[PDB]
Amino acid sequence: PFFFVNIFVALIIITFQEQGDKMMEEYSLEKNERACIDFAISAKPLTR
Amino acid sequence: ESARREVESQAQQQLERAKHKPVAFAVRTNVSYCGVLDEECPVQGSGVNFEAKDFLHIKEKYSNDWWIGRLVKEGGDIAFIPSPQRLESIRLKQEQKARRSGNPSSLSDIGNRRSPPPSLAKQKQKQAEHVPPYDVVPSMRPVVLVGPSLKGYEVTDMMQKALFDFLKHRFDGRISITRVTADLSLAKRSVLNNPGKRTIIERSSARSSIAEVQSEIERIFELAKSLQLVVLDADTINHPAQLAKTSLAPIIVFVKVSSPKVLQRLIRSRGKSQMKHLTVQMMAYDKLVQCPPESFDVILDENQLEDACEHLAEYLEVYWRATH
Amino acid sequence: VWAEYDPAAWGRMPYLDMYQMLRHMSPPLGLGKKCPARVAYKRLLRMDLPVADDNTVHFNSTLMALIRTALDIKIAKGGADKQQMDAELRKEMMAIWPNLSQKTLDLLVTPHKSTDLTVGKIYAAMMIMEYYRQSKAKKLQAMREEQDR
Amino acid sequence: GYMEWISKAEEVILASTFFHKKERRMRFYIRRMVKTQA
Amino acid sequence: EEEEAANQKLALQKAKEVAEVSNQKPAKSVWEQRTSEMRKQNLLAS
Repeated sequence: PFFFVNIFVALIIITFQEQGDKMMEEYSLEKNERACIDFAISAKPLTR
Repeated sequence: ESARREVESQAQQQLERAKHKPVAFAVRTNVSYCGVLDEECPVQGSGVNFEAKDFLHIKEKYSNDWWIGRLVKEGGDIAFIPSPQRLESIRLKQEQKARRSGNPSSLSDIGNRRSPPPSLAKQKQKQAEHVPPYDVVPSMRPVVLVGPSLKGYEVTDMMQKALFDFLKHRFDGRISITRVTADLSLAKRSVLNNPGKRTIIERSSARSSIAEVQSEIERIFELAKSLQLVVLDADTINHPAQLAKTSLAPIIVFVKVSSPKVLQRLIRSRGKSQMKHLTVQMMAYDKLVQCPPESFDVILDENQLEDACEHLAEYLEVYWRATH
Repeated sequence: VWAEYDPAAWGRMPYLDMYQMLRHMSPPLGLGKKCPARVAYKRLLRMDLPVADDNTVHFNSTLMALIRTALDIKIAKGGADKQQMDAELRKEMMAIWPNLSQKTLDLLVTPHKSTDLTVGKIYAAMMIMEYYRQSKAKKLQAMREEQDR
Repeated sequence: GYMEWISKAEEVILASTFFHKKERRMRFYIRRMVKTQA
Repeated sequence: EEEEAANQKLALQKAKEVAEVSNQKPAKSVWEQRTSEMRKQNLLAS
């Protein structure tokens, strides 16, 4: 209950495959930069 | 002219009938010269474009200027090699195309000091060393494999005997094994005409070990002429430069551990006996590593027995295809 | 914060208020209220935002370079490499966002004209003038301390 | 890997327990058997 | 990776003696991708 159960939870966590994306491997950086520039895409100033 | 064509056909006929005859002996080159670009060859279009550090195998007799030789490359055809006197003649032709070769410089000094060429401008001088263009080497290379640290001890001796076993078993009937119990690093050729020719002279070198070492050199030559490859179990030489300038010029095999951290524990696996000599065992290891890899012929840098076993197997397999 | 400075929040702010802005903000995106002036100008020099004719800077264009300078995205150290990397970045976004309008791409990735007056150029000049003024001030002091003997 | 190297090299050269030479060869032969896949 | 690198490096050095006669990778997990990114970012500080 304590050790082996936590082994299963750890093994699935460590080896969880990324959800699809079809493996383009044409883009260079990705990582945090992919999401950060996307925020710059849809950025709307707050309106009073 | 009919004379040149007649000797062209006679040489071609001689080459054809000598294609299946035994090899006489081999020579050593130290200059990058091509024998296909020289117009003085008896047959044009069948020269040899061989660089330095190369093997040539001469079989038959032509003249005092040219010889019929073959390359140790695979597929190499029968070509013509210049004689040592011919190379000396063509060596003199190398620096004659220059503006000046002797003492009189051409620094805006024309018609003032004619300076006819004395004996200094010929090959008579510069005889302090006078390395010959050709050296006598065994037909096929003796196999000298150097231990990772130092031969004569348990850990090193275990390294070669395993390889000694495989070369004897897999290649039985075509490989001869010989052990050089005595020294082999005293192979000199330009020391004296005959140091210690007789054992009754009671000279310093006559009663020394040089006489037996000198006699061991030609035994390796004898094993080479009978077409079987030979190895050397020399227990004294531990560095490439120790047996590199000699007339043997053999194939050097390296067995090494990847890291000294592995070697020290491998030495520990033998027992307390090697702990006394462990200190001298380590300085003898890193010295060989500091030697450039290009000095060695083949490198066994890996770990497993079987893959290292096949590494030397295919290498001399090239050497057997190459010289056949 | 950006909407707070401009209550109307049209999307354009004077370049002068940017220097006051980045100090209020915390690092890494901001500079911090304790940031030295010289370090602040050094980041602005790498940020390289063009300035509009009304002396204002766009919200989206400013946001990109602050992301650009903080994550070191395709940042060359200078020269023609800047144009090559910007063109490579433009292609990647078009490959990732095919529906991105060209005006938005030119608004986010500004095409660099040599005539354009950038924020970096403005801060480069004042630092040079400050350095020249300080160098002249030191020279006048130098020729004075050496003359009192 | 090198520990495996010397083991076969020691195997070749070697080819009360000390008193009986037939015991020394016998322990040599049984040593072969244990590593067999069977 | 080491046995692959040692394999290619050996067969190239082996090919020198032979000169006279004459990639597979499974997709990395989310844990490994982020871990590699965090390694570079922390090593960037130096």
